[PDB]
Amino acid sequence: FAVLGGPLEMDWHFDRLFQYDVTSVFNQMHLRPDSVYHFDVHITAING
Amino acid sequence: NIMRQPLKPFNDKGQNEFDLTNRYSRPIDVFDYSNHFDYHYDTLNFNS
Amino acid sequence: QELRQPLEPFNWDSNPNDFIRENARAVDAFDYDQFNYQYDDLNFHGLT
Ligand SMILES: *[C@@H]1O[C@H](CO)[C@@H](O)[C@H](O)[C@H]1NC(C)=O
Repeated sequence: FAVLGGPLEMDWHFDRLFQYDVTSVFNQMHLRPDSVYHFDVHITAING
Repeated sequence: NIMRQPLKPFNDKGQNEFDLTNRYSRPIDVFDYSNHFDYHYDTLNFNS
Repeated sequence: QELRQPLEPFNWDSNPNDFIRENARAVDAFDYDQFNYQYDDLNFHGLT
């Protein structure tokens, strides 16, 4: 997904919890949520 | 040398009493099941 | 994914007890039947 921000704009944050649909990859790996795994997150600015 | 050859033993009406397969015994026919056997699959999915 | 990790330090070898060592997890901790302790009267101000 993407995150919006810029030097001119001021502080912000969401109280709620953004939700993402991740069923297909779990079905692919045959990995139930209770099994052993982890996530890896990468963040990259627009300017590269 | 085989793709246009009758395929045993479904040619014989005495051996096999089902006329449809006997008529469609040509191995060329197996690809055109959609137009000769009209049986389909639920989905072309494979491992999600 | 956070209610699955082993509960330190109860997974160590410095655990004098043997029963909780192998089921010192978050999911299996929701039942007190295997922990052998029980309550007398769990009523709330006499309201049940
Ligand atoms: C891209 O923007 C970030 C904003 O923090 C900045 O730190 C970084 O130096 C910028 N890089 C380039 C190549 O513009």
